Amino acid sequence: GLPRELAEAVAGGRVLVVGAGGIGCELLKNLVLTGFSHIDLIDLDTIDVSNLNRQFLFQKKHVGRSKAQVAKESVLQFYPKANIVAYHDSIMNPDYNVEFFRQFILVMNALDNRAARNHVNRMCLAADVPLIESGTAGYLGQVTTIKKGVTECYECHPKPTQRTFPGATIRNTPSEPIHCIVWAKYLFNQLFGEEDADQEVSPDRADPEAAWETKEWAKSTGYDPVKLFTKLFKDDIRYLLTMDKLWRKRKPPVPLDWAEVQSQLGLKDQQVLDVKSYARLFSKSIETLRVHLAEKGDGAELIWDKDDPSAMDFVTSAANLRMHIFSMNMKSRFDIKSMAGNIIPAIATTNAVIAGLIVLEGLKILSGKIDQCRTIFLNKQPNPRKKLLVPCALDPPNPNCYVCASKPEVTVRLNVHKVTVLTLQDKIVKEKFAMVAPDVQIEDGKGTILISSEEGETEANNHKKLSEFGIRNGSRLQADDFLQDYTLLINILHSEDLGKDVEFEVVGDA
Amino acid sequence: GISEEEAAQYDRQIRLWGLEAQKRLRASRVLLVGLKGLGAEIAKNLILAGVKGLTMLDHEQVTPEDPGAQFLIRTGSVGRNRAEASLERAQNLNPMVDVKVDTEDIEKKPESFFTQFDAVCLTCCSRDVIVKVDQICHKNSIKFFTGDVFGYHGYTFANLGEHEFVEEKTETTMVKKKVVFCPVKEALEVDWSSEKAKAALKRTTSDYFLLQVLLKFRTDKGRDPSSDTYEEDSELLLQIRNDVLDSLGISPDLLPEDFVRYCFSEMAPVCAVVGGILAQEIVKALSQRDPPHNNFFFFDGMKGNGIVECLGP
Ligand SMILES: Nc1ncnc2c1ncn2[C@@H]1O[C@H](COP(=O)(O)OP(=O)(O)OP(=O)(O)O)[C@@H](O)[C@H]1O
Ligand SMILES: [Mg+2]
Ligand SMILES: [Zn+2]
Repeated sequence: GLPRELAEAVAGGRVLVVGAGGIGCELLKNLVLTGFSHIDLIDLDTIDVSNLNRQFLFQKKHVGRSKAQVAKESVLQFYPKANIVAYHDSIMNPDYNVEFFRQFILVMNALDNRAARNHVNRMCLAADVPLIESGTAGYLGQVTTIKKGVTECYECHPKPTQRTFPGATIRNTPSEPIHCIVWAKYLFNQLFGEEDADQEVSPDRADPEAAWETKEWAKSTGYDPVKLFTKLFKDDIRYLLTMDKLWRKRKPPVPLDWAEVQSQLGLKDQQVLDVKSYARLFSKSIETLRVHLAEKGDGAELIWDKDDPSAMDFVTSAANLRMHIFSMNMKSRFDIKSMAGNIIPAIATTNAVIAGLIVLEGLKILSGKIDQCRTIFLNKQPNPRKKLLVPCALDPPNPNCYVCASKPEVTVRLNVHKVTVLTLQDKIVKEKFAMVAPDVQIEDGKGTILISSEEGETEANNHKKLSEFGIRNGSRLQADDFLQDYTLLINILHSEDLGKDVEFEVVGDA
Repeated sequence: GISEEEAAQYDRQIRLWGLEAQKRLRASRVLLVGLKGLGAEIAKNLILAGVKGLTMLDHEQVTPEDPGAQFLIRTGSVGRNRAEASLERAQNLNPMVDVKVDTEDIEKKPESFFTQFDAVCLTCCSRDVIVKVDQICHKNSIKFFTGDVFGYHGYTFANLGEHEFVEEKTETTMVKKKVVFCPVKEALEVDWSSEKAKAALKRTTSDYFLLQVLLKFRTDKGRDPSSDTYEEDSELLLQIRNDVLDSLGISPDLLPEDFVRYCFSEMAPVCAVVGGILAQEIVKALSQRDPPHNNFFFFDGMKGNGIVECLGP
């Protein structure tokens, strides 16, 4: 039983699950065992050995295969009846439009990143379908329901962004280990992956902190570890010493020579090796990486993945070599892996608890009792009132929300003479405001179009400063994302004295 | 010394409780009785966790309308022994674990049977068996756990004896601590006449008394309330409520007559919750890391409440 009226909706209602990881797997299992027969499952990744301690629908023999696919297959083994449709794809793909989402009576998120969760939040608001948002981290977890016009949305109260760093110190004055790691990850892209002006590895000779007066080379040398080494740990560090201003209060960097370096418990990864060892790791990882890149064809680019040994070896070694250069203690591969990949500890038990609460909230939703739904926090220790699981009532929509409000409007402060259309497109509209395919136009006479969703349309305006279009203090911009059916009015405030390494800022943010 | 494959496999949890804690888990053998809904979850959690070995004990056979409700048992097993019907899928969850099966009634096992396990988790057992296995475990320094699910409710209980563990609360300093649990017999027989008890009673979740009622129902009837005999079972449950609460000097009203509607059958979501908390406590106890809940855990799926109560002392 459920009873009738409930078991009915559960039996015919089509339900969507985004993500097939810790929560996803347990969710499918609980959905199926509770009575759900029509389930869509989407995930963009393949199974990995580290998934095996908590994603029970996957086994060692499934490694390398699609999470969504194998998940569907495993479930059918103890419930052959199940009507499951699996998608090995990103939920951000334009194919999953509002019409797609509107097909479901319930959507349940089981993701691990802000970008996709914000997108899903908007798709569900647009299709007006109930959305259960959930997350876990170590022993903690939470579950909440999101319903348009009734509760707050995922973005009604954004979460604190991750500590970002200025391309100045990462290139000229690193002080913390995390700085070297960031440097190593930039270095990876510059060499084997996508190139980005903000990820330059060479010493920035444009840093105001000290008065003044890569991909090409690397590939030409055939990715010679020795050549690459010398340039990044000898030449550049020495060329950095040119800016005498930089050092005079702190221990300056000490260059490293390939030949000189070569002349000198717990888990193996938890051990900190010596300089020579990390130089050998550097050389080794490059040899492997360059082969992978070559086997993908010309013009091919590699995408850094925390789970790839070589990719992780490169970052580990490059990072520790820079750390040493700056008199810092090096760190184990185990620790660098956590920082570089922003790895969140995970166990089966926490995910099982959350997936179970998720289905309980869904039953109330499909039962017409969304007013009995709530946010549930799973803590590690009982609170003063003896509660390990703390249920809190849902809050009504926040009129200040820049996403679910009737007429979204934000005011951005920036230098209209220094910010390009590309920065506006990538760092502000896409990254900051989480839009996937934006269409931005100026609110003027002819309705000037700055950015188009259609590939190859506004490619020319990309390097042009905003002012070149007549954008100035008081200007208003309308940003649209037709996929998310989201429209944001952007008020511009021209400011020249923003601050060090600050391209823009949202009036109101903390 | 764990292998390369295990390091890769447990990476995400080793980053959580450390390698040493994982090692103590790799040397622990657990006994689980009752491979129904709750038991199935706990089995999966511990096997994925990477215990040394796990012995699934159940003498009951898979009855009609049961396979498609137990993810460890294939739809084609109506009639086989639950434990054996679960072995294959359970073992595949982790080849590093020694998953064994036992088909004998738990109430006929000699104390020597329990001395091969570091922890014992009971499911679907009567009050007498729970008390019995707890007493046996105490004499042998065996960690004891019990839990069950009833409709939207669920509960777990632990008796770790004199349990010492390491808690990291600050570089991070690992402080050694010690908690003392009491016998399940004392936890199930609390005197509410005492002044100190009269004060605690008003802060105690009614789920404790709902547990008393269901335990007593499981004793008068070798079964738990069933949806097939709902009208009939509800009638008895209400009568048992009045007897139990009355024999404790507590008003029978403390438990709304409406409770009978929410404590029927085994709901998959509830098995997942209670099974996750129970397995979590077992891993904690075995790894001797982090403070274990002392000593009862009560879950109400209708309200979203997860409460920890200390009863018995
Ligand atoms: N845009 C997206 N579309 C579809 N699936 C996504 C998207 N983003 C993330 N996912 C999936 O969400 C799931 C999150 O699962 P979870 O965090 O529990 O495990 P994990 O990603 O495998 O863990 P780890 O990152 O530590 O290796 C992953 O399976 C991942 O591939
Ligand atoms: Mg992930
Ligand atoms: Zn909102």
